[PDB]
Amino acid sequence: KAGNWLPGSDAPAWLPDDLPGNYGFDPLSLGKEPASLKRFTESEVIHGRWAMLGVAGSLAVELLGYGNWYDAPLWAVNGGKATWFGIEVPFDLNALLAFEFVAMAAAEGQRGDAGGVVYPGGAFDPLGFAKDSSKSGELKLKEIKNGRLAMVAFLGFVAQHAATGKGPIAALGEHLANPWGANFATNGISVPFF
Amino acid sequence: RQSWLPGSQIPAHLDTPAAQALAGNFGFDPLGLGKDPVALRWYQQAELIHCRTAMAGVAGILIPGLLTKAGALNVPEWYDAGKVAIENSFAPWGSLLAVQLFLCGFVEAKRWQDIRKPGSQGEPGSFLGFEASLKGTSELGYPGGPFDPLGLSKEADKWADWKLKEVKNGRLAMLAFLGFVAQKYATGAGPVDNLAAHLKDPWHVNYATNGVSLPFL
Amino acid sequence: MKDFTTYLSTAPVIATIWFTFTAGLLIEINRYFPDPLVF
Amino acid sequence: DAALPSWMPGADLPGYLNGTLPGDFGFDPLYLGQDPVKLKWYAQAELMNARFAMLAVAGILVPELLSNIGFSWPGAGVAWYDAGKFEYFAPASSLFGVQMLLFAWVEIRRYQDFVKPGSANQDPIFTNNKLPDGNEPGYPGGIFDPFGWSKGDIKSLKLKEIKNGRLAMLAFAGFIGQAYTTGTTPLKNLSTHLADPWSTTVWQNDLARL
Amino acid sequence: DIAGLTPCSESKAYAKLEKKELKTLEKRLKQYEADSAPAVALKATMERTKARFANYAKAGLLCGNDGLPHLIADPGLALKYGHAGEVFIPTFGFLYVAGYIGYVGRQYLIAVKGEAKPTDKEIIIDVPLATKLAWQGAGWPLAAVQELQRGTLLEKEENITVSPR
Ligand code: CLA
Ligand code: CLA
Ligand SMILES: CC1=C[C@H](O)CC(C)(C)[C@H]1/C=C/C(C)=C/C=C/C(C)=C/C=C/C=C(C)/C=C/C=C(C)/C=C/C1=C(C)C[C@H](O)CC1(C)C
Ligand SMILES: CC1=C[C@H](O)CC(C)(C)[C@H]1/C=C/C(C)=C/C=C/C(C)=C/C=C/C=C(C)/C=C/C=C(C)/C=C/C1=C(C)C[C@H](O)CC1(C)C
Ligand SMILES: CC(=O)/C=C/C=C(C)/C=C/[C@H]1[C@H](C)CCCC1(C)C
Repeated sequence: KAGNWLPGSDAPAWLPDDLPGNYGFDPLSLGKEPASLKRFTESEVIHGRWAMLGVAGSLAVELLGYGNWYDAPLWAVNGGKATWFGIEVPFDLNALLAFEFVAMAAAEGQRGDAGGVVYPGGAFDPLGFAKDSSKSGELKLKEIKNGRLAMVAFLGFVAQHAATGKGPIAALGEHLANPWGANFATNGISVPFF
Repeated sequence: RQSWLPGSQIPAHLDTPAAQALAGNFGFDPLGLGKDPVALRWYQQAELIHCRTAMAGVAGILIPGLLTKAGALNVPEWYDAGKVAIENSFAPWGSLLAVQLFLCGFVEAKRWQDIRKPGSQGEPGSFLGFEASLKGTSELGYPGGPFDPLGLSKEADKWADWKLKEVKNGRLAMLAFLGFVAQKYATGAGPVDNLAAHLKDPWHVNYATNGVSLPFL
Repeated sequence: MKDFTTYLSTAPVIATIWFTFTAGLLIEINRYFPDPLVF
Repeated sequence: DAALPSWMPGADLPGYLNGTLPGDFGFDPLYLGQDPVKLKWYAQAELMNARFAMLAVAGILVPELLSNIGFSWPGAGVAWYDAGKFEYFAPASSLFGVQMLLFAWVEIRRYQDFVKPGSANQDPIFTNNKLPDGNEPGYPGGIFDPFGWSKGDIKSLKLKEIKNGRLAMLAFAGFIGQAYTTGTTPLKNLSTHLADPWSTTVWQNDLARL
Repeated sequence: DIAGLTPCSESKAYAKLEKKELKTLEKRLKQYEADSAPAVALKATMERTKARFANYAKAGLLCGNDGLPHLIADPGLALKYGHAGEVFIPTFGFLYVAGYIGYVGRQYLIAVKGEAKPTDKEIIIDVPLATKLAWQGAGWPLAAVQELQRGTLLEKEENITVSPR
């Protein structure tokens, strides 16, 4: 296990030690059954990968001056054209949903028909970064930890946006300009008595 | 043996070992609605649901009303909060009630199925892996898993006392809401305002002075 | 007194007392609430 | 039911108070400490409330006492209850959030050590730093006692701590009562009572406002 | 409004009927003195008439072409146009009292049925048991529904006498 989430507390007896990112954090005992634990493990890994891609995309698009992550589908609310890296795109919302739905359905169907494979490798690992199983477990710990941080970061993005209105990069600069005056307590909705 | 009436004949159905296992057993059943063990179990579930619902409602009425009296909040009266909240809203009351009925019907149907068969909600391959956590404890109406995240029900020594603080308080809340309705049809003001008006002059402002609760006087 | 109470517990005496009580209650209700046609 | 000092000489005190707890005088007419688990929780609650009220009474009395003398500083004429609407370097909301997070961390650490003694005596960052193995809930020791004052007569010192805590709790309740009735700072009420104690009493003050 | 009827508060025949009743009462009152018992009785009757007409018009009743009120028996129309107090609420009130009396009588019969001489308990009413059951019958719908769900409300076919067909 990677450690203990709560010092002094004993880890649950149903969490295997060889599991990547095992911190013994399960106060609700949701992964009590091994069948549910396997599905939740694959779901957590997939969630972390998608969260990493989403956080990286939001930060990149906001740091490149192409608007925040919230103003991304705004071109299809009032009528416009999407621009990727400043290059015009001739696809409308009606055609984008069709191609994305077809491609995602085919890829997800192929992935789910394997019986819940979490670490496929092979075609998805052309560089061979996991050729030996001795170091494969160490990188899995980094992967699940980065995914957990990415999920928390995306939750923070959505929460800070709904609480203030500014984007993640715009909120960071505002907090760095006025730390005591710009935080979660000065937004006005986190603490109603203040 | 604690009783709701010292000297009164406690019913035989309320003296069974199973009936005494329930929290807040004071031998109160003048109509004999708990003679049938199945009926007693169903009514025990109903009392628990009513206690929790009444506690949440009375809390949502009393706390914002007490904060409104001070400068903490500006929440309107409980009998007028519906209109004010639906005025500057995003949907009419009909659409909101429809979504509410759907979402409440799903969970109440699951709770009903678990009442009919305890632990039946843990059927494998039925809730995307979350069915295991949907099985409650040995006592009906006291589930674990997603509910009770702090895990305060694992210590048995306080468990028997914890339930006593849940039913009794709930019973009080059930009467509280009743008062909230009666006072609404007797004084025309809110509960906090009625409390303040009574504290101003208790010897002349009560239910025997409004002329509604005592028409013969 | 046991025989007197048993006689008062017969069907005609009980019927008389019960109907007198019910009739009196209905009469007093209509007296303090004259002409009730609706709720 | 022993030879320990009591709050009523000759009275039949309850048997669950055997003197193990500090400041045991057998005072419980409502029998709130009948349950051993409830009493175990109430001891920690009393100790925490006692130390907090001690810090409160000290922080209420010291600034007002220093303001009445030649000592001067920015917030001197402001009352203890009027310190909330003061111009600081940061808004009260930000400070409230910061203290809530810090108090959450330390209170969770204390709770963890309370449900299991010795389970939180290790510094999470530096493994070498730690607290002594012999420890009880509510009495941390170690770095919390850098001068080793607890190595002496711990029983008398614990009795002093609980007695001072009870006195401070009563004093803070009195501060609240005096602020709600008189509407003036506590030291002002103390000086008012010291000028003429026969006519400056709670009965006289409350009868005048009736 | 409903079925071509008009509210009693806006019906001319309703007001004419009230004026007719008050006119005949006043005409009968003119033959007596002012501080006599028949005059006070007639004035009380007139006040009762005024209060009755005012209360009927205040209740929102629907009057016809004859000036008399009409009742709405359809549950939809009653709950949609504010007429539930005519025939809906009294219907449920009678259902509660009817099932109340029926359940009290049924409980008394079943209780005295297992005794040595039930006929004596039928001609000579056992006042303590009857009073206890009368006070306990307030939960009659709950007890009846619980009895129906348990299957103990009805008797089996084999235990009931029938004709030789
Ligand atoms: C005892 C026999 C009985 C009879 C003969 C009627 C007869 C009638 N009912 Mg009805 N009803 C009854 C019992 C009865 N009801 C009971 C026991 C209930 C309680 C569940 C209802 C509750 C009820 C409602 C809620 C409504 C009616 C309505 C109606 C009227 C037209 C609808 C219809 O015929 O379909 C039979 C009625 C039903 C199957 C109940 C459901 C309502 C249907 C779906 C009609 C709703 C569509 C729409 C509103 C019709 C109006 C068209 C136009 C005038 C705008 C009609 C005169 C409707 C009406 O005229 O509103 C004032 C109305 O909305 N009833
Ligand atoms: C325990 C009393 C009792 C109960 C529960 C019933 C129940 C029933 N009767 Mg019945 N009945 C009773 C007494 C009772 N009856 C008496 C005393 C008589 C002689 C007058 C009748 C004569 C009778 C006939 C002719 C018919 C019924 C029918 C029916 C059925 C239809 C519902 C109905 O209301 O019909 C009507 C009810 C009556 C006409 C009489 C009601 C008399 C009172 C209200 C009942 C209680 C009186 C009793 C003195 C109180 C108990 C005292 C005790 C507490 C000390 C129903 C199951 C019908 C049927 O055949 O089934 C489908 C039917 O045709 N009954
Ligand atoms: C473990 C446990 C157990 C115990 O016992 C109990 C409890 C406590 C319950 C627990 C916990 C839990 C949790 C924490 C959870 C969470 C989760 C999450 C957050 C997720 C997310 C997750 C998240 C995610 C996926 C996300 C994703 C995202 C994305 C893709 C994005 C995208 C995008 C971008 C790029 C940008 C643009 O402009 C827009 C868009 C297009 C939109
Ligand atoms: C036991 C017995 C048996 C024997 O045998 C006989 C006898 C005697 C009869 C008996 C008795 C009985 C009783 C008393 C009962 C009662 C109950 C109740 C009261 C309930 C309530 C209950 C109640 C409840 C739930 C309540 C709930 C509430 C709520 C949700 C609220 C809500 C709200 C809010 C928040 C606010 C807003 O603004 C408004 C609203 C929307 C309004
Ligand atoms: C919205 C809708 O219509 C349903 C979508 C359901 C899916 C993709 C579930 C797919 C699988 C799962 C997890 C169970 C085994 C077989 C599948 C195809 C991998």
